[PDB]
Amino acid sequence: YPERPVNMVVPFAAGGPTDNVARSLAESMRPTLGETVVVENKGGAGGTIGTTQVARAQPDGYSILLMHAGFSTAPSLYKNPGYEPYTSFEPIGLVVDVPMTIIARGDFPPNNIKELAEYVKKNADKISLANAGIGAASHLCGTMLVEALGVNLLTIPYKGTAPAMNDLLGKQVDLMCDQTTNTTQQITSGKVKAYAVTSLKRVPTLPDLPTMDESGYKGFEVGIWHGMWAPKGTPKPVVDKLVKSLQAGLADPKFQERMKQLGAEVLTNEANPEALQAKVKQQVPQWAELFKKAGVEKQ
Ligand SMILES: N[C@@H](CC(=O)O)C(=O)O
Repeated sequence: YPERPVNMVVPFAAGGPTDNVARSLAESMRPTLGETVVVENKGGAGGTIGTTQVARAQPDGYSILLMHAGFSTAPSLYKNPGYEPYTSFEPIGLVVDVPMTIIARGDFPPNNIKELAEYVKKNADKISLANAGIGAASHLCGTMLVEALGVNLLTIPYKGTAPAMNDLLGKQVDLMCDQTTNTTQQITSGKVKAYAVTSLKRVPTLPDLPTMDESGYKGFEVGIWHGMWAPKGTPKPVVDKLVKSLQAGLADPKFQERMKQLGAEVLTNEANPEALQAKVKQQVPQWAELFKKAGVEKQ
């Protein structure tokens, strides 16, 4: 192992934030894996369809999952998300931690986060919020945003924030929370309005955006960690090979440069099964409590 290419499933549309991470990582893992990694995009239901696909795939090491913190929210959002977060997989390791930006279409009237809150409260019924479906990173942040503002908004789900971004750029949807691996490009060129970040400290590549925390939203912190998993029952030597390849992929300079430019923190020393298992163990109950408090129930 591996004696043929390894398929890496990204549960979202090509060209978006997780796809960007996946394609860079696929390249960086190659020298150590000793085979090419082929990215497959499988969007739908906030990432649960793609996650489920890998959960049900042959445990031979030729199907692996690259998925983000939505892996941990979906079990509190769906009566049956299609997988069991603690047992459906053999965890390989953590990958990156990506902050989010609150953005709007380029001609959205407010120019800052204070004015945004005021505008959304006053004009709520005229405003659409985009996300990548229940279970997505943009869904989690969007939920937190409308809760913090005390509003209910028309909410439009997409198979990823790549198609959502298309509509935002096209002025077909108004407001979105999305990861810097997808938004940096559009923010720095001035193509979208940018209001705030969801990190505890400012994003150094986007230094003029205040955190939500410093903007008055105490504890409004969202970091979209990403993990890599194989299906339950994948042989230990195969998991071992995947761990070694992931570690080498994260330690690679080209990968790290691209991640740095996109505002992603590389979790270089946390690319091991135990770290990912611990992350999932902590995160599922954390988001469960958040949704419970927001009155957001399983469906
Ligand atoms: N990470 C997703 C977007 C999201 O979950 O909000 C994507 O790659 O499209």
